[PDB]
Amino acid sequence: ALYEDPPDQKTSPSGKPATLKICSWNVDGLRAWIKKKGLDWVKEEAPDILCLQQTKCSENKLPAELQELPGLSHQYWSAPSDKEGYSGVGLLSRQAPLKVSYGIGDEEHDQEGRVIVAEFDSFVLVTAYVPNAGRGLVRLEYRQRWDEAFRKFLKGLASRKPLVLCGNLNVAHEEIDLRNPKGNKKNAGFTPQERQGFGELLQAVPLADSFRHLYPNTPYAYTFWTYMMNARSKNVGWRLDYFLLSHSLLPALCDSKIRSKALGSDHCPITLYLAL
DNA sequence: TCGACGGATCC
DNA sequence: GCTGATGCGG
DNA sequence: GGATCCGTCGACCGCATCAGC
Repeated sequence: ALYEDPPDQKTSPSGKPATLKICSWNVDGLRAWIKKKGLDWVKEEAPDILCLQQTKCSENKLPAELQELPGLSHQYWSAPSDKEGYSGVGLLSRQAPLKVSYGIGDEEHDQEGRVIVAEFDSFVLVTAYVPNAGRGLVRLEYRQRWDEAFRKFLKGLASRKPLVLCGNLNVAHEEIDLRNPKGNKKNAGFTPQERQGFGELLQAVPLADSFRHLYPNTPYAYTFWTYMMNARSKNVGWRLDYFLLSHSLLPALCDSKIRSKALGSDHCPITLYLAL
């Protein structure tokens, strides 16, 4: 079935107006995504913070258009140490952060340009491109090690400041989170190991799944569709892109959106409204 | 994500 | 710059 | 022995690389 995202709720559970708009987008090729009008859609949407994953573009080759975004003037990028065209993430912000960090503090997990950490006044933002378990599950063993290291890192962070985590987490948590759960239990992104990892991450940090907390029983809400088989036009998709929040931020939560109609990638953008 | 292959089983 | 092959993705 | 039924498999889309000029 096809999905319409409900209207943006911009007031908190206590009616505070939203003060912060964060958009996350796994662009799957920054240069292509710009040619496909992605920055235009970003301008229409006008977020305070914009997080990009799977940029596949080293720092040298960053397009010029990115320096024409004055609402996102503070810009940070991470590319793999020695794998061109692969992975990559960016964080662009209206206001400068207090401090920015790359990686999670673990050598084996910090070589593929997957994590940027931006500390602001009242919270810390992490944007992440989690490793795919791979076709045939070649990297499932690796992914389990990452999941544990990432969880351990996020727990540390959330013990010092309220934490917002966004990006492609490369798992559909539950059967409601993808169109074809039955035929995907052995495929990357819906293995029990990946689902267990996600569950443990929600419990251990702890974090709440912003979208599922507001729409706990809403089916067919996905952030990714394979380019093949006309899957997007059939809404045969997976929810892979999340905003996970520290529980303290839940009364700051105004809404968590799926921007289903924005084209430019095999992921659509997600948007988070907080009253901070 | 399909649809095509089997091999398997049941009426 | 252009072809043709390969890596990677969920 | 004709149909139906499940695991298993291999190709499609798209972006960016690399090898070779």
